[PDB]
Amino acid sequence: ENEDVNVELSARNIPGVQVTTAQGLNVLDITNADSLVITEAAAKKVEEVLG
Amino acid sequence: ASTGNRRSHALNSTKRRWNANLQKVRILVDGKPKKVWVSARALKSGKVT
Amino acid sequence: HIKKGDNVKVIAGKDKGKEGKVIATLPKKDRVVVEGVNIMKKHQKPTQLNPEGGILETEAAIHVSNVQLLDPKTNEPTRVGYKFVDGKKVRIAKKSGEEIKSN
RNA sequence: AGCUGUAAGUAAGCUUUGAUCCAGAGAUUUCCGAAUGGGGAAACCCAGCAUGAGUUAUGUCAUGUUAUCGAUAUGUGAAUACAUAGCAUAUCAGAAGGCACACCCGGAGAACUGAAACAUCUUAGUACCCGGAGGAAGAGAAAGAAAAUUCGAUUCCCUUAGUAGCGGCGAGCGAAAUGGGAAGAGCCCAAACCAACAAGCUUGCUUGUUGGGGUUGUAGGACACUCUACGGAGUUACAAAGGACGACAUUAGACGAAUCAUCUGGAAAGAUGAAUCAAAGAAGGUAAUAAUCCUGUAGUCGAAAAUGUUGUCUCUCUUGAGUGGAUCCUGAGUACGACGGAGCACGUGAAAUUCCGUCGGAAUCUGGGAGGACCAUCUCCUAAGGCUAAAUACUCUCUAGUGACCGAUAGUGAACCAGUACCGUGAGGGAAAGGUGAAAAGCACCCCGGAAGGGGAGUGAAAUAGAACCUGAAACCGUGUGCUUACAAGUAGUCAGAGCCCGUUAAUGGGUGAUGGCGUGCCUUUUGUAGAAUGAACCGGCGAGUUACGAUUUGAUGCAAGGUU
RNA sequence: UGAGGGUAGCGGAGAAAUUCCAAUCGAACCUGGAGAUAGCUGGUUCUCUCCGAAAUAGCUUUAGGGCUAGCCUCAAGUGAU
RNA sequence: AUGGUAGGAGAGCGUUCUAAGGGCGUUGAAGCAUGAUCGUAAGGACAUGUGGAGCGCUUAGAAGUGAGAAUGCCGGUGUGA
RNA sequence: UCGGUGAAAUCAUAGUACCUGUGAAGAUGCAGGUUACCCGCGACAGGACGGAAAGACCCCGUGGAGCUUUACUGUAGCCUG
Ligand SMILES: CC[C@H]1OC(=O)[C@H](C)[C@@H](O[C@@H]2C[C@@](C)(OC)[C@@H](O)[C@H](C)O2)[C@H](C)[C@@H](O[C@@H]2O[C@H](C)C[C@H](N(C)C)[C@H]2O)[C@@](C)(O)C[C@@H](C)C(=O)[C@H](C)[C@@H](O)[C@@]1(C)O
Repeated sequence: ENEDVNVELSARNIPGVQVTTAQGLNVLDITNADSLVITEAAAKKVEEVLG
Repeated sequence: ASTGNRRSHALNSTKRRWNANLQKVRILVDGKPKKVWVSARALKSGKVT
Repeated sequence: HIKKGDNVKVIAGKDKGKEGKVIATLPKKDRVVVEGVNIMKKHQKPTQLNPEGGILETEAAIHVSNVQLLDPKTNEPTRVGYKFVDGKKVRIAKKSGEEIKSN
């Protein structure tokens, strides 16, 4: 949704994985990925700010 | 500064000075009465002899 | 990181699996030398105080990355950490306790 | 726990009593050079004064001192009498020179050029020169900008706008207000007036010294009128805690997880297989391509010069005194004007506005200035006194880093012996030149030879990797051979074609060529070039429509009476 | 004829020749403005496909340059002209 | 229908680099040399020798993107002999 | 001539004949004929419009410079107020 330093630090060192905020989404790191896991809150946030 | 131009009737320009009207007079500097240069406009009401 | 009077194993080279004792280190280019390891064959000429001499077989240096200490308990190859004791610093094995080495 | 610079090891040695090294502090620091005892052809010569060593004595040597201007304290005193000039001492070290002249402020100030010539204009207040200071400088608190019902001292950014305007109305030059924003700070003098101090004067007044007081307009202050001060507390100017002041960056520094085996190999980090760590899969080395071998990384713990300069921070602060303003004060050779000039977007003239020189030369609150000649009514302001942080400009430098930047004719002129060999009397100009190998294991020994060179042997994975050392192209120079050539006229090839030799990316193949036919190179410039018109000795390398900003027009996409920051 | 010195480029020196001022002078040399300007000359790098000129009026301090028209090409449109 | 210089339009080949994906390499990469191979062209593969560590392919994107000529610059090397 | 040492200008490639013609109007290279075994050395100078020097004569450039004057425009300076 906004920021989780713990999950960011957990996923930082894995290859292929990237971590982003709903506000900080970008087309490049969306399209480079093959899958997209969201939290429900982040999904609702992007839904409201893009709808 | 004291620099500018002299202009012709065809407005040709040449560099030129404007010199002050210095006069040598004996004034009373701090100490003795010294003979020194000074302008007429200056000694008009600016200094005594 | 090691010292002069240690017993170690060679990981990389023509000699690998071999053990040996270290006899010099040369830290400013990180190339130690070990007995029975990396043997040259120098052509010797007549020096001022010796005969001509044929070939000469002595040791040559070897990079430190190609050498590892041995756990004194298990005699297995192990890295080395550090432990502070009363302001003094000692070497540990990362699998067991202390490793004693003075010569 | 090794060490005795880059540049190597011998001989000598030093080192756990803590060396070499890494930061901080201190001592020493020859000579020249602003160079400063005098001189001088820089890195040299020649002195003196006072101490000290030595000397029977000098000689010699050593240690300090001896420049010019200036500041602070003194006496002094010629043509001519005290006085001062001037001169002579004691103390201090205040300046000089060099700036990074990149940025900033002043003084002085071009020409090529464009206008398709050229002179007003432009290039351009540019380049260069000189002087100043500084880490910033400059500007700065309305005698304003504007005409709303107004506004925030200065500076900077975006717009206004290539507009308004200037202009041989040509080339071209080119604002401002308004608005949106960054940063946001108003403080002190002179004069009135009051109270003391000394001299003239007779202490009445004046002069000057000190201290308060107050520095602003729909008028402020003094006198006239009226009742309050550390409440707040602010060192970026305007006063200050100088304060226990509570991580400089917490900076040198220290710790810092996790891998084994087999195959090929000269050597594996590679392939195969099985495991592990991850707040660490950034990067670089290691005999080849490594998250788990090394240095390291994330992260944690950390001390001197230190404090982050940050939080109540002792003292000290500013808890305001409101009305009329009637009288007094409110910056003089000033404002302003004429003449000649310059700067303002403005071409010198109606110059309104702001500066220089020469001549003149005022008003004082019922005053004065501005509002693009000038007059009147209205609006705004109150000059001729000063200081002022921030936002802003540049980088010889430093620390930490980054790149659809170069990779040895590139990129700095310079990856190495660089502003060096070299050239020039001198100012100045100014190169070429990188790569053995993992490891020096850098070829013991034998043979030819005066040696250089080589042939063996040997090291090595490799020696057509041997220091003229990675790869090793072409021009050029050679040695061998298969086909061919001494009756022949030639842009040297092309189409045809026997004979001879070979045998491929195996397909109606390759090499040579007795003989026949056709046939005057390339480029540029030209009406037209084989051209006796140009250019090229050959080979290699380098070597020319690009980028920014704006306009216009096509294509694409999004939205659409709206579109866009 | 020697040794020390002096005169410097909008200048100097010249028994005068445009003569000399570091192998150069009708205005020295080095740096900078400066990548001056050049309506002039030379050069300007890979391939195929489609179309395909002009060397002419007119104005020009203009004549080996330039502007507009003519003639070329590409794309839309009108649509018998 | 398809000759073509100034010139206009169009479609393509190669070079260096970047992103992503997917690959090749000491059982030997790029470079160099040879060849009787493929493609309408620019040009692309394969095989063998040499060499001894990096390099292709697909799609897109950026350019210091292609030399035989400039009395061109720098190096090597000839001719005259 | 022999022994030692050993350059340079120039140079599109070259197996580089003559006559009469042709042609950018003066040909080793073109046409038609004539002649001519391959390769050197010593000599000569008719041609290669030979080499050398982006013609200095001539014209052009809205290119420069030097000098002249009753060319235009200015000016240091001089005279007078
Ligand atoms: C000694 C040393 C010199 O000898 C000469 O000067 C000879 C003596 C000239 O004779 C002549 C002699 C004299 C009478 O001329 C015939 C005179 O008129 C000219 C000026 O110099 C020559 C040949 C000239 O040629 C002629 O120059 C003329 C301008 C055009 C003429 N053209 C027909 C092709 C051409 O051949 C021209 C200028 O010198 C040659 C240039 C390259 C030189 O300056 C060369 C390098 C000289 O330094 C030279 C070698 O050193």
